[PDB]
Amino acid sequence: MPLENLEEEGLPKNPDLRIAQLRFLLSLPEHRGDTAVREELMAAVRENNMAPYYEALCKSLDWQMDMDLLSKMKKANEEELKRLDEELEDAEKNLGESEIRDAMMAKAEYLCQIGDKEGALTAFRKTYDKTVALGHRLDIVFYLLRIGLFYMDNDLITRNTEKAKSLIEEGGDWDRRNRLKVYQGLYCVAIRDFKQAAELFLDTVSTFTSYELMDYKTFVTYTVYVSMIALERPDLREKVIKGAEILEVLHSLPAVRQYLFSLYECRYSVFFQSLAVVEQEMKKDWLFAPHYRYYVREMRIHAYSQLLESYRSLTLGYMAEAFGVGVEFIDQELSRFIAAGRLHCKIDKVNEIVETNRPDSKNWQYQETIKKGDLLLNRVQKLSRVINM
Amino acid sequence: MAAAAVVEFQRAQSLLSTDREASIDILHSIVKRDIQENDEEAVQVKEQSILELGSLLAKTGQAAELGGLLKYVRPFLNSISKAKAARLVRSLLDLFLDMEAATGQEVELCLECIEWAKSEKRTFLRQALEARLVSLYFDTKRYQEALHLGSQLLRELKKMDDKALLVEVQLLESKTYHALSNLPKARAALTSARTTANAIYCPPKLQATLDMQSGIIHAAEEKDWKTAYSYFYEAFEGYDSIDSPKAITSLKYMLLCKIMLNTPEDVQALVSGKLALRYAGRQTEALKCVAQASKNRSLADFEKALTDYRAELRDDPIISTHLAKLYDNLLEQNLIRVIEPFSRVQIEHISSLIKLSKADVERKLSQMILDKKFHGILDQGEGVLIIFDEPPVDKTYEAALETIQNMSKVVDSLYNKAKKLT
Amino acid sequence: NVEDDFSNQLRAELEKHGYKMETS
Amino acid sequence: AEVKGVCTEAGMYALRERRVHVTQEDFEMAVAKVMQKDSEKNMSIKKLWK
Repeated sequence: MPLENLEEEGLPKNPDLRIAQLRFLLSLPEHRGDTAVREELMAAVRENNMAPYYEALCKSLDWQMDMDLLSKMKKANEEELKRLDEELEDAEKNLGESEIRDAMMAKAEYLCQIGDKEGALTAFRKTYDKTVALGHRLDIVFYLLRIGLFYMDNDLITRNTEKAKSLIEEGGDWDRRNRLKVYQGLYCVAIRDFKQAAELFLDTVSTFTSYELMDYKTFVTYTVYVSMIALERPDLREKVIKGAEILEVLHSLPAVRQYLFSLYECRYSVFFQSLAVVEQEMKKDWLFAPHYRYYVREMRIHAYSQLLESYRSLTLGYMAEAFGVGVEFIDQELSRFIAAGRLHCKIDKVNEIVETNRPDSKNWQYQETIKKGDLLLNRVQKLSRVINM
Repeated sequence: MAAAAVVEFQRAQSLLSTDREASIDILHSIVKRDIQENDEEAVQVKEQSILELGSLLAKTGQAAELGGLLKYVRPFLNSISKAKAARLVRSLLDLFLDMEAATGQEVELCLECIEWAKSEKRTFLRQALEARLVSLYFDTKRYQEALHLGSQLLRELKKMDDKALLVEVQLLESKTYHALSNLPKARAALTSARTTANAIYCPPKLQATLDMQSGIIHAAEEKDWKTAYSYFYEAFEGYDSIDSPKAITSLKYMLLCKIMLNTPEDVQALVSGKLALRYAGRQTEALKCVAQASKNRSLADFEKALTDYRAELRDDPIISTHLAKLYDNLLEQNLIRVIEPFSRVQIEHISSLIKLSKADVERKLSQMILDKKFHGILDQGEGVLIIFDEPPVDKTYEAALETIQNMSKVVDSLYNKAKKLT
Repeated sequence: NVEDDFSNQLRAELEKHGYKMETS
Repeated sequence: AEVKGVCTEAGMYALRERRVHVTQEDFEMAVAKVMQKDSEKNMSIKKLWK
């Protein structure tokens, strides 16, 4: 459910339409009692303004904190503090297992709200430790994970998702599995591995019905953006376009649906202006990516690939119009992209052929073998050197 | 009170004879009447009153005023407060489906209803309404809303109860799933539905729904044509009596099984008199034109039938999906014959042979390279299609590639223990 | 070093809408 | 044995669905299927009685 908060963060990250989301972002810490925490979440947003608060500036677009946001925070910590103490007292009276862990979570929330991040993490470990069912242990990891995802600090997210996945078969906490599927996909977007996200998301929709987690419909929409970015058309074709998920929702999909339709129609002018549209509505609406530069390279390389894959020759004009990006730009990107060999092409600009060496040929299979092969020799030498003396 | 006399009767006639203007003043008397006052005697008058209201609604000639009148069906149902209220509902549902009172007002009235149903009345009445809601949402193509509702019901009870009416919700859910192109969730649902069906206990309308769904899953998805068709024949005969739009679909579907099987003989026989002539519309000719196009091996004939016939083809979601699957397969079969020499066949010579147009062939080939549904490459710079010939061994590179990747994993393990030396 | 693609993001979206008309 | 049978039977339905886990919808269906079959086999005073 708190997945909305991540959508607020994301849109300002690329500096375009930031203005409205900045305000909406600010409102969430009042409720929570998160004043201090906000500065930390602000960090994730980076490459745009997020600095102004009641305790800071009021000059830039990002929204001022209320006098009320501050006061609510004072209330919340007092109240949290009161709950923690109260919860322990009740624990002495009755069962040890359930009651005590609930108490430690109160302590972690209290430290997490004032801003003592280190303090919150030692407390959170305590929670995990205490003897209760595995099912109950999972419930406690999901809150910290969401919080972790917000800051986009990598370490926190790794730990939680990884243990959470183990427990499912062993406990038999299949019921928890539903929240978890969505949670695995969040992790998967969060590292610079959009590849994983594309396979992960598609699975997530079919196995999900409901058990205390964000709507079904929201995921499907999100599935399309990951699916396209990572996957090439034959994989994409089977999975989403023939598959159930995208069709059932129908509405609220047009940016993404326009992409799939255009790609089917195979008129590349139409696909490229929809690339841009799905980049602005969907892709920038995610905070996710520990280096944004990787996200941009993958969307351009994918679209490029489709155009080049279909044709061994194109005239330069058809290719250049289809992209809609500059001579300077096309060239500038192309030099980086070719090295990888996902494109594997070259531009005969003076006769006007866009030739493709073919990423399905002998030239390709060689490029990979050699590239891996040479580096392996250097490695045998480093191992060999240690062993003799 | 009124059940087929006085105020309600007068309204029936007024829609048919005069104008919609005339009906409005009358309808106000009927809405007022329905609220807590009802015919409480189960000696004819009562079943006639809900029924007469169902006939005014699904008369139709639909307009906003009539929608408002539909919202009242629910207090009329609540007032009855008996066991007999459930039978009345079952009967009522068909009139609505054939001819809407209005699409937007009905979906909303049903969502409200379910809450009432779970509480005061029997699960027999609950099961019946859900089947209307689900059918309603499906045509609207809010495929998700229909499935979400149906699934909510199933989840609440299945602990020891199945009923014929409960199966019907599940039949309609399978139909929605077929249209998305997903067989698993539908197959699971089919089972529960056929089992209560085996021993007849149902009016003709339920029987036809059970027959029609079993048929869609068996025809395209599972791919046994003999199995699909057989159920369809029953479904038509059942459908024809109570229904109008439903019956239309089932007859086209009969033709559809046999088109994929690629026999002309069966298609032609089915087109002709069983009861077929009345429901047979423009779409019998769409289905018939596509069969000839598959048979003949002309792709061009096919594209044309889709374009012209399209509105009807599109409306039932199930039909569209089926027609689409049929289109991708036809296109692939026909290409293989022309391309087959390899090398540099010109896009134009193949185009003529294949039975396609110049503009269409270029586009079809373009899609296909990416999909690798013929393993060639299309050259737009020269205006030729080249097909990839067999090359010399890839095998040599691949064995090297595999060996080097395994050694890289090993190297990572090899270094760690080595640290001990230095 | 740092990828020129990032700087390219803002510039590439806008270019697309104009370019298609400008050049064939 | 009947309770063991309900859990197992539930798991089998979920696979059909394309799931990897049971839902409520499967779990409740399983209960029904094991018990009615038992009651059908065991009883034989029920022919038009109770």
